[PDB]
Amino acid sequence: QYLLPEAKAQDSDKICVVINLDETLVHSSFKPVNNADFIIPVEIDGVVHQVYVLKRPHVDEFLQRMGELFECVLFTASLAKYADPVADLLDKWGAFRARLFRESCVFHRGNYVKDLSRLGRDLRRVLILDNSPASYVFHPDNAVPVASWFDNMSDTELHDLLPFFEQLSRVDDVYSVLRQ
Amino acid sequence: DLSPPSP
Ligand SMILES: [Mg+2]
Repeated sequence: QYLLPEAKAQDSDKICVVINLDETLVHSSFKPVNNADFIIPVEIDGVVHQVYVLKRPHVDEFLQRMGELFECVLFTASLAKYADPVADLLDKWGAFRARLFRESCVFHRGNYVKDLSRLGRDLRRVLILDNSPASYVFHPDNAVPVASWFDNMSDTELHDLLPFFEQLSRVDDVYSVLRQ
Repeated sequence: DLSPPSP
């Protein structure tokens, strides 16, 4: 059994992109944040705590365009009790065709690894967007690096990455660009 | 610690 079902007919010819959440699209902490974008109550050991969520700049332009260009998949090492509410609020266009959480990761030498071989997709047509190069140790030639984001509101990386994803969305084999 | 490298 693979992590993903068969791609829907409107996704089948597109490239798959697995997209990280924390420090890629949003940043959260339990330390109170003024003027947060979302606050999500998250139960931990039977006590609800408020998780304060900041949206990385340009993330709506990014998700909205990505969902057109790709079969986008949320793939995070966090628990669904936190990720699903965040994703529900972020994904205003249905970009994420599937959601994969910590239980879908592989623990490898102290690190949760997104083993792309388990998605059920030709790896010539799979990309991973993740701020943590450890997340894609088994598939470095599938990766589009992105710097970890916390609160810098001057950041523009999601904006700056789009014309490159525009190119990638049209190739037959991502390795022809990323070299493998 | 929301998405942690390690538990
Ligand atoms: Mg991350």
